[PDB]
Amino acid sequence: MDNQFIFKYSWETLPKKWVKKMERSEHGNRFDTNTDYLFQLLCFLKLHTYTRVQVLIDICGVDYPSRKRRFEVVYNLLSTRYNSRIRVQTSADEVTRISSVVSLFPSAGWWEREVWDMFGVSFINHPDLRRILTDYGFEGHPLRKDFPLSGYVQVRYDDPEKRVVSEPIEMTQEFRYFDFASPWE
Amino acid sequence: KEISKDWNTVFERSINTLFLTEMVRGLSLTLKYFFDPKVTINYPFEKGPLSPRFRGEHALRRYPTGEERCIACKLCEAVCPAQAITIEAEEREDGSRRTTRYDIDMTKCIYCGFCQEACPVDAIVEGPNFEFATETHEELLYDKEKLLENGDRWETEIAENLRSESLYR
Amino acid sequence: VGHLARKGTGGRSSVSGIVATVFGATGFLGRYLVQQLAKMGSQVLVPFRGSEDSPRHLKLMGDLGQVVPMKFDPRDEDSIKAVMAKANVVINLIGREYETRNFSFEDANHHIAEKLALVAKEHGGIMRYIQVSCLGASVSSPSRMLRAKAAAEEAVLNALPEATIMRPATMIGTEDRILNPWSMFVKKYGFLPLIGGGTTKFQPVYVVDVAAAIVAALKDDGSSMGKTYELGGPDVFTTHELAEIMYDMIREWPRYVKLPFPIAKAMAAPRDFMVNKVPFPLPSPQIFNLDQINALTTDTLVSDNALKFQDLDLVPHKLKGYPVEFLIQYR
Amino acid sequence: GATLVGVDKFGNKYYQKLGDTQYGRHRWVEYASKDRYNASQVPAEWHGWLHFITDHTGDELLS
Amino acid sequence: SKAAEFVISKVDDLMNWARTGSIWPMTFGLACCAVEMMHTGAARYDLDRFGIIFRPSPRQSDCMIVAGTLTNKMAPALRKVYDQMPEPRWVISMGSCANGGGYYHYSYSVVRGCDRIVPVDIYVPGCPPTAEALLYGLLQLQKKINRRKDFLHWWNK
Amino acid sequence: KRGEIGKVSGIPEEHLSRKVIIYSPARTATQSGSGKLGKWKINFVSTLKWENPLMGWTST
Amino acid sequence: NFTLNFGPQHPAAHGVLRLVLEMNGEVVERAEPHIGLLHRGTEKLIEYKTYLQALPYFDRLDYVSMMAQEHAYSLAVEKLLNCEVPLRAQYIRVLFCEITRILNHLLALTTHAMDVGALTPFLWAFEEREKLLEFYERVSGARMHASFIRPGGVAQDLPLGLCRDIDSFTQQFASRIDELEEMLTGNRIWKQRLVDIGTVTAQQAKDWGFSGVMLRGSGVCWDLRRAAPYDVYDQLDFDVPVGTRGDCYDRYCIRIEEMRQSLRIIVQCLNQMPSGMIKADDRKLCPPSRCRMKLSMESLIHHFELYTEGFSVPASSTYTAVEAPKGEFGVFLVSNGSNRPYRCKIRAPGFAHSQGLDFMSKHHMLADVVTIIGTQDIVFGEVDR
Amino acid sequence: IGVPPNSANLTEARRRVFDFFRAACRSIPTIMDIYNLQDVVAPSQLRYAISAQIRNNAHITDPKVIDLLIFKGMEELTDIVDHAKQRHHIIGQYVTDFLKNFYTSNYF
Amino acid sequence: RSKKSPMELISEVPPIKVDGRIVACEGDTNPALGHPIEFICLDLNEPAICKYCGLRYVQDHH
Ligand SMILES: CCCCCCCCCCCCCCCCCCCC(=O)O[C@H](COC(=O)CCCCCCCCCCCCCC)COP(=O)(O)OCCN
Ligand SMILES: NC(=O)C1=CN([C@@H]2O[C@H](COP(=O)(O)OP(=O)(O)OC[C@H]3O[C@@H](n4cnc5c(N)ncnc54)[C@H](OP(=O)(O)O)[C@@H]3O)[C@@H](O)[C@H]2O)C=CC1
Ligand SMILES: CCCCCCCCCCCC(=O)SCCNC(=O)CCNC(=O)[C@H](O)C(C)(C)COP(=O)(O)O
Ligand code: SF4
Ligand code: SF4
Ligand code: SF4
Ligand SMILES: [Zn+2]
Repeated sequence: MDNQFIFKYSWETLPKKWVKKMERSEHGNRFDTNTDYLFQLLCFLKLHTYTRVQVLIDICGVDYPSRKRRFEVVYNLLSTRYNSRIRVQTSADEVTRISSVVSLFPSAGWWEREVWDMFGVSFINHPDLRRILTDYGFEGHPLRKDFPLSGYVQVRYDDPEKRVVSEPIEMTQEFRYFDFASPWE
Repeated sequence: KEISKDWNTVFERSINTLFLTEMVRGLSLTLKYFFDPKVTINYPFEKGPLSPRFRGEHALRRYPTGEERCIACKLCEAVCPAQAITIEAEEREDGSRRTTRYDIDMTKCIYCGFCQEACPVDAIVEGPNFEFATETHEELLYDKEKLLENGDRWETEIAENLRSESLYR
Repeated sequence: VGHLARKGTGGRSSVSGIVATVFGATGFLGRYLVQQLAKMGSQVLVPFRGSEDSPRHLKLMGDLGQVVPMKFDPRDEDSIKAVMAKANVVINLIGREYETRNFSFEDANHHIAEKLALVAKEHGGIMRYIQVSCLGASVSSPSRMLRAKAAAEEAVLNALPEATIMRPATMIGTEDRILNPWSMFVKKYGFLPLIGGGTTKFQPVYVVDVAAAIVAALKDDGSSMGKTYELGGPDVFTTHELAEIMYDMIREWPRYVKLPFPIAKAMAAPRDFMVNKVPFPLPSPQIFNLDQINALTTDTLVSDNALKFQDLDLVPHKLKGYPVEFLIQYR
Repeated sequence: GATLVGVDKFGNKYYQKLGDTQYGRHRWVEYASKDRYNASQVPAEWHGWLHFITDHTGDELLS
Repeated sequence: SKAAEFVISKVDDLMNWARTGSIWPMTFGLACCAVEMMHTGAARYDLDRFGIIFRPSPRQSDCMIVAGTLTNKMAPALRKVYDQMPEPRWVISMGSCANGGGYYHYSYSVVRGCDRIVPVDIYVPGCPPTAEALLYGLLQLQKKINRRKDFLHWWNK
Repeated sequence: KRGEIGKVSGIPEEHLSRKVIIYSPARTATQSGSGKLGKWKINFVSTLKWENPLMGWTST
Repeated sequence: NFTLNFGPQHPAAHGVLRLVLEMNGEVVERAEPHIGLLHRGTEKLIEYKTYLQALPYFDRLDYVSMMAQEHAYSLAVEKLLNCEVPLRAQYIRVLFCEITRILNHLLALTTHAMDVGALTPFLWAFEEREKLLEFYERVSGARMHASFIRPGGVAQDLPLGLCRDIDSFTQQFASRIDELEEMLTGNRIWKQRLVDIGTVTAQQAKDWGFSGVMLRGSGVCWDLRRAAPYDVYDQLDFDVPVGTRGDCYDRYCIRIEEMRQSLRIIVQCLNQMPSGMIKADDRKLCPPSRCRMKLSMESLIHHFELYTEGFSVPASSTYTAVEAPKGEFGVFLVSNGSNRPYRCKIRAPGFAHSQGLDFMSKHHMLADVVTIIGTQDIVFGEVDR
Repeated sequence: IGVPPNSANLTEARRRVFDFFRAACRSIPTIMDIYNLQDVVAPSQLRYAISAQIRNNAHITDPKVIDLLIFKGMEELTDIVDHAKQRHHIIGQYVTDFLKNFYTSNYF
Repeated sequence: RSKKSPMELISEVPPIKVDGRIVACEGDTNPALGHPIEFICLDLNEPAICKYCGLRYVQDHH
């Protein structure tokens, strides 16, 4: 269906308290809702006849280290029947737990696990929530703006103990950051 | 109810599934390629085809007079996505802007050609050589003398490659 | 002083002006001494003589040229001087446990050590020199190898007065040459002969402790130069409970057989090495080494009035847990 | 040998065969030496001709 | 002992010829370099011509080809698999990621070179190396094997 | 004070006691534009940067 | 019940695959893949590099369809920048996307056949694959990781003799496809090793996010280049194959038909390709010609300022998706407004396909697991970003 | 099962702390006999080590921080239970001054 | 020969003779394969050195 038609219908049909912030543009229709109404909003968008969002594309995450709700998880959705694409995003925190959507879309389990791996945002009643991408025993969440690019620990082989061990990082050549940003912009 | 119940067609199907007609037809195809000429090439004597745009060994060209083309503009170092190029420069007593240390870590290099297409003087190029295979790691840290030796060795062909594709881009 | 210039945090990519020519680093102590040296950033040069793949397991220690293997010829004096040309410290560990059809006990230890010391003196740039001998290195010892070690360690002092001597005692490790053959021999047969008959006490030491002592002696330009340390373990073991502490993890069936000392030494030598000298590459000796039996005739405990670990403020590892843990792969 | 195309200062000789419509056995090298020949003896002038980079023989590329 | 020196020389030459004419590399390709190394084993740049056949297990493989990025989670597995190999045990580091960092070289989960886990003998650089580049690297490894007087060294020692 | 988020961040504990400087970088003298102002940054004092004794690269 | 683990080193499992699965002695009850062995860390690295320096990361994600990911990244940048592209650039981008589709389908089919046990089609498909890898090696430098597709247009113009050679290849590629298909479709072993294996229903594929061949295998006529045609695809006519019951065999037939459709599209692009410039005249994201940067002051200034600083994408955030050969490949850019991307999440199609292995391998036998792995065409560069 | 929602009060936080400590103890023998270590370390001292690690964060006041710390605790415990952590990682991980700093480096 | 570095090798090339107040230096005879064009005012009695190539231009007249 037409992008503006989704805009008008969804804004009129949806309960008013669910959507805190909403945006219409050519880039994509956006529904910024609260952290606790996310499950209900996703359930409504999944089952309603006119807005049949059946497949969840991915669960993203953006770190803004300048606001109280540092993280922002983004839910990209797709309506195969009506050929539309809606995007729902909420705000998170280092300690705030956000309800999972694995019950609706079973494919969201791995995306939620990787969001927890990268940003450290826990998900409520998520079955088997654990690190998926980083190695075993990893400390810190790499995709936060705080995490250094090179990390904190290295990996090498030590001969006294016949195994591969870990040390604090010792870079042979530091990452040269080139500051190309210029005024008049 | 998928049905093929006809007196004539049951005989036709029950023979194909009994005398291995599909197997024989797929078997006789390989024998066709058994007698066909092969597509391989003996590598050490015959080399595979390449292109004038091939991305291989880094080389530091120089002017036909004998002065090196590199002017320490440091565009190659800034554009290099892998951050493999390190440059140090100072003004010689002649007053010319030249490099003293221009070393490329060929183990970080990704052979993308961004450095080659960023030079305003065509100082650095990627020659057609693809046969490094050094036995030591620190031999792969080219250090502005290996670059110039490569440029001298491949100049007669790098110049031809550059002049052939200069009409492009 | 002038050398040992610290640069950055201690680690792989650190810097330390301890560019060293460690001789015999392809052996048992070498893979630990080089690891200790390169772990703190100091460059090390590893001169070898055999096949070029023997020291390739040492290149993992450093960072892009901190471990440079080089080839020499012990019979040629010029090459062994060339390998140490760009060095400010030399460590010598060259020594053979047994006879060789090309190198005798005197040639392997005493003559090589004398040549190395003279070459180092000629170079003039070796600020610290270390030559390593064994603990029971008395000149009157019946074993031929110990006499060669004594001659080498006395000649080194005359050649270089400011040359430390390190004297470990039957170091044990993952590929050591006193415990591994025992477990191997037990695996095929399992009766585990005791040549000495027990009650031959000595002090085993952990090889990592030996390497730590050597590197600490390198890192202190003080009351260590010229001194001859006597390295030893924390406990006074003997072959019986040493065999027990070996066998406990090995398990299966424990069997002990006692061989009288004189008949054992009179039987081991003829079968192993008394007349077979035609083939140059004669098979390496098993635990029936002729001189290892003679070395067991007297207790090799550390002298009470000599230098120890406590004089160099480090503690030995307890030879009951981690140091012997490598026997799980045998069990 | 359909055609022999030039020689080299190192002694390795260069041949050429022309096919009809399918690639294969177009141009190769006969190395002068035999001590494993290091697989890299073609000079810069003849390197382009061998890899089909340029149609110039290589002796012509020197001029 | 000059009379036998000919015998030792011939034995060494025969042993080196045997080890060079039949190399059975073990494929450890785990990134896009594995695709190029797979093209190398394909019909065009035939590896089987040079006596090179890939093995599925390390217990019967001569050398090991590390082709691809070596992350932190895979380095223990690489070391473990390298440990279960026979005496010759050569290692070839194909690709820019394997032979020291790579395009990434700055990451929480990338080992800056397979030479920090296993001792590498031949470095084949390229991102990704051409099949001809891998063939040249294997020829260089064969040349390295020729420089092995292992019987002579045993005799002299 | 209130290092609970620091405790749960998982970063090595020895790096939680680092002294940092907070400032807004000033406009460069060599340029007259003011398009790089008003943004604050934390300045960890990464003073120790020695030189690699193989090629002169700056290690850290 | 015992829980043995995979990790074979030969390329049967495409390498870098660790699979811990529990069986009931002969029948597998639950397979839990352990991804992360190839997590290079591209998502964190993109943020530290200019919009141009980050392009070659997209070659290293799905390294059988190199120009498919570059297409998605370039389209995302263009959508954020609002930059028009000349027709010739669009046509050549479509042509090379179809070539990537052919390459990826060939590689997937023959690795799947190698897993099953067939060996001959693998070598034939690679002797075919070289003839397109050399096409890649002609337009740009590298055979595999060709940074040919830039955000503005393409990197540089096609060589003079490329079109004739591409047409010559397409003359016989159909007969080569028929020769490869002769040994697999009619073969009775191939049917019995694929029929009734890994059945996925359309509702269940939609739930598990199986966009791609795994979706069309289940009877859903969902094609991203038909539903949301991005480049010049309305002009090109092609058919979208749809399976009847999706189980490891209708997917294979769909891949055959998609190879033929890609051949048809390549022929159409060759016939209909116009003449004109290849890079947009905006000159904010496209560099000047080498003859102009050495003659004109403004051109040299632009070259200097875009080969170091790069173009600055205005502050916004978009999600773009293209029909990669594996499936729906999506790049989600968040633009800070500077010359470096603030966040670039990459929606790899293989992630959901590998996630869906657990239910697809339910109550199957062990030999019916390698065929499931092969039939979904998973590569771990994209799965582990 | 699934992740618990949250803890409204500190009493629930203390209850979760006690449950995590109890579960870690009931999992202490399996990690004793899965890493093949019996005589090197007795099971008693690991209890004191876990108690010290738990008591380390005694100054935390926010219930959410307590919940997330406990969740990280279960994650680490579950990682240790499986044969996934490297060998003897656990035993290594779970075991005036001015002149001393001055003689080493300028950065202390 | 290789014992002559470009420093002491570019100085052995005699300065170019040209008429007029300024001269345009492009490096190679093909403009696309040289350096960016560099107009130099050769008014002083010393030869005017191109900053890219290092070639020296001097005024034949006067
Ligand atoms: C010239 C010298 C050559 C010497 C070598 C001999 C030729 C060898 C050629 C071998 C080439 C194919 C080799 C493939 C090996 C594997 C193929 C096995 C496939 C198979 O077993 O198929 C079965 C039928 O095979 C069969 O039934 C095979 C037996 C043939 C039966 C006889 C057929 C005609 C009978 C007429 C009798 C006339 C005389 C009467 C008086 C049934 O396949 P399915 O699984 O689909 O079945 C559904 C039931 N579950
Ligand atoms: N740690 C211990 O158990 C004891 C140590 N020691 C002393 O410490 C040294 C190390 O003990 P160990 O580790 O058993 O020594 P090894 O038996 O391990 O061999 C040590 C090194 O000596 C080298 N070497 C031997 N003969 C010659 C030679 N003729 N010319 C040149 N190099 C030679 C070997 O090189 P290649 O392998 O190439 O021959 C080897 O790398 C002993 O030699 C001994 O002097 C004393 C008592 C016991
Ligand atoms: C092999 C082991 C596997 C697991 C290893 C895990 C090791 C780390 C364990 C987790 C570390 C954590 O911080 S996770 C648990 C963190 N929870 C807390 O720190 C609670 C704060 N303290 C209090 O509430 C009280 O003071 C209290 C001290 C409880 C009682 O004292 P009182 O009653 O007087 O009040
Ligand atoms: S871009 Fe070219 S001229 Fe500039 S510094 Fe690099 S090599 Fe030298
Ligand atoms: S090819 Fe690319 S990675 Fe290599 S030096 Fe040039 S710009 Fe850097
Ligand atoms: S060298 Fe290049 S192609 Fe090979 S694994 Fe690394 S990034 Fe991929
Ligand atoms: Zn000029």
